[PDB]
Amino acid sequence: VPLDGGRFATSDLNDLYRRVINRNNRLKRLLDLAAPDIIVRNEKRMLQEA
Amino acid sequence: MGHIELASPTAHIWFLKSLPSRIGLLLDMPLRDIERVLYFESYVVIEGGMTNLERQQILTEEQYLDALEEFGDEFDAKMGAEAIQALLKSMDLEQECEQL
Amino acid sequence: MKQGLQLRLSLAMTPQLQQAIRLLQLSTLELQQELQQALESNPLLELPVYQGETTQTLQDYLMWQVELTPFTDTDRAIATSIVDAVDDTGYLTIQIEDIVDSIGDDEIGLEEVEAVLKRIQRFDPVGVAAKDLRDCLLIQLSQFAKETPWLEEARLIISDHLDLLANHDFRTLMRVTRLKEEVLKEAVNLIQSLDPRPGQSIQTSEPEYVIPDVLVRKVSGRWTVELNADSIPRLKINQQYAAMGNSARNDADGQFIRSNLQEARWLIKSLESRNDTLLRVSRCIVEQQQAFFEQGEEYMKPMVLADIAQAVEMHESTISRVTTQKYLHSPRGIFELKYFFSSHVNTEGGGEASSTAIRALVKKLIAAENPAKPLSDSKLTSMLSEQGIMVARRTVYRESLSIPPSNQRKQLV
Amino acid sequence: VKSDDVNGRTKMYKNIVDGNHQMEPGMPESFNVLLKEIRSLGINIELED
Amino acid sequence: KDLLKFLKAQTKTEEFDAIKIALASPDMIRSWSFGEVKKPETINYRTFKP
Amino acid sequence: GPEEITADIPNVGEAALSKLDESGIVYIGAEVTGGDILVGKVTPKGETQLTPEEKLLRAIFGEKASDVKDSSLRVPNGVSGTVIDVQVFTRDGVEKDKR
DNA sequence: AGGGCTGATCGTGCAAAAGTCGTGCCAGCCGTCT
DNA sequence: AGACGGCTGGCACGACTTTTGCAATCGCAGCCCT
Repeated sequence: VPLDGGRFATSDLNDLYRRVINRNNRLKRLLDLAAPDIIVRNEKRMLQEA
Repeated sequence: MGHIELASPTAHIWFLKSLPSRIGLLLDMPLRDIERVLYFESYVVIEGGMTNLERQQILTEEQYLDALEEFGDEFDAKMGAEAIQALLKSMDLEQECEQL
Repeated sequence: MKQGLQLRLSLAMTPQLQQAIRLLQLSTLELQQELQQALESNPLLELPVYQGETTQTLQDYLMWQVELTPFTDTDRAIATSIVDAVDDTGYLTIQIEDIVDSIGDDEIGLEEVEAVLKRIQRFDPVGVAAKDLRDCLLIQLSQFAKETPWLEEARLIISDHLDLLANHDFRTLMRVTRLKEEVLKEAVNLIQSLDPRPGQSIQTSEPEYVIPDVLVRKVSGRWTVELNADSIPRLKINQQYAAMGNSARNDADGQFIRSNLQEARWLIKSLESRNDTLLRVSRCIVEQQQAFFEQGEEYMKPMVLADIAQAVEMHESTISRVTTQKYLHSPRGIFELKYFFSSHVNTEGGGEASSTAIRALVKKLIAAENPAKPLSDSKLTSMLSEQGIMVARRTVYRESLSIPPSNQRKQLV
Repeated sequence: VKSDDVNGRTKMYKNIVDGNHQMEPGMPESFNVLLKEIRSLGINIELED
Repeated sequence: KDLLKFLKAQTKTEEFDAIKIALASPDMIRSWSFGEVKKPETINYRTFKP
Repeated sequence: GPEEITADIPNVGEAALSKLDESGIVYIGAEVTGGDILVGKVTPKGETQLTPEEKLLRAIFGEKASDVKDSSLRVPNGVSGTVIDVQVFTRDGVEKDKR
């Protein structure tokens, strides 16, 4: 549902999913090129919260 | 619908958040202890009756390491909710329900 | 004392700084965005408007028409297949033989496909599933009553003099079709008024999308372009983010995070380079302008990018692509920083620079160009000479301005 | 009829044109939507027969 | 496809009585969804494509 | 492409333009019923290639090439009347001022 | 018991070849006027 | 009625640009190869 024609301006859970997509990316980022044991220390908590 | 693998675990926020937390009883963990486990602070002894730390017991990181030194890998202790993931993966009703 | 090229003499960015500055050479909005996503490290680097109106766009109208039209299962399937591959203008993209092949039925034949295409053409708008060109024109003419005059000659022009009118060969049309001189013009006009590309009429809504990367504003008549400051990417370092990186206490991960902070500081230099260059050089470019656009496009000359870089005075004439892949918006609209650069079009008459000014002079000449043709290379070149630029027929641009030759521009009045 | 039916809306409009007077129940889209919302949250959505 | 049954294939409904409500398994999660998401991108401002 | 009030509506009925000005405005004192065009802008669209079909279309009819899409304003549906008075405000530096 | 060799770390230029633009301007052609 | 005109652009050559295409030596000393 774009507002002014240019920007979609999505809201809420998808927007939350946006941040979750970060975590979804971060999970992939945790999957490779990050130490999941060392990373999920503060990452997994924010992951559960989000 | 799409999906996501979610390498960092995410137990259902609905699951055990309610006052009648079924998980908090199946693991029998304290509600504050459960909150710490979700907050990745509990470091509770994950499992194993052979190790000195109980299969379901809040294990200090020093205590968990000491028990690991004592009995090899028998000491398992996770701070995050994966502790609860095991605590329910281990919480058994197979003929245990009749005993209860 | 004096100087000498030979003496005991006491540099150039390599690898890491190369990709860094490339982030400036790359566009910051998207080209740098992919790399920023590819980073995947340095964790210490941070009523309701809802409306769901489902427009049909006349495709659902066609579906309701076929469903409401009396049709069999095979007839409905053929009509749906005909309606499926329709171009925007309204002419069928594929052929009837392709439709028969996609049907994959031996019983499905060219005759049934033709009947279905005629029935579809027997629906709004004129010339549905045109496939062949001017089918909209032929359908409109057939729909037009015979009481209309010049209709016979109009149909003759549309059916087989389609190339004759396409070449605007009015003399040849009169000589071949044997239509009356200066009277076949009325028939040609009647053929012209037949809703060509009527199907394109249905398509009228396109989304708006313009990214102002330096939005100069002139509602007040003049304003700082702001370099689209909010949209400018900016990573954030956080102390708690450093603490969480320490939570990633792995020594190899720690070294990785440290080197990542190093490369991220380098990239910070790159983005600052892009922004400061496209800020200072852009202020220099807008210095020629006063109160937003001063004299429209007639305000600049062939721009020396090396000159702007030497104005930045650090990578002096060390050219790059940072202002490139970045566009400044102004009262007229969005114009690139590459467009902030310019090229030499004026050739004599104290002219050696700026293609936009000469093109604007040509545009003013087109406001008074020749009627039988776009302003002839004599006409346009003489207009440019009156501007003193003297672009010559070498710039006379006419074929480049989508303007064909002179005599082909002669047409019936 | 007076609800979110799309494919039933078209069928009913065609029938009203043809004078058939028939509506097809099927299953509401909002039903599958709520099922998804269940699947969207932490619970599988599965309906038995 | 015969182009007469594939079109007819889309429109179908079951009685669907005895609707049940039960828990979840990750294999079923994989089966129900069609793909897994990893990037936070939703829509672009360059060419307006998925 | 900028949408400008030029009253140049491609693939349009002539009677609609009967009330418009060269500016595209309607002269003060007109009558209005239905969805009568009110302020007619034309939003230019993406340019086309050589496009032999579109090339032939521009050769035969031309001047539109579907380049301008209807960005026009029209009278409301179920609201009719007589135009009492008008006004306009353009961003400074834009000097259309046709009507 | 003696050698080697190793790489932790070492970022805002500018130039190379190459093109591309400026600019004109020669060959052809058809509208014309012859 | 065949040659002018001016269009055209192809044909050609210099002048501004301009992306790219180049990462290392330090630092001991210890561990590994001899």
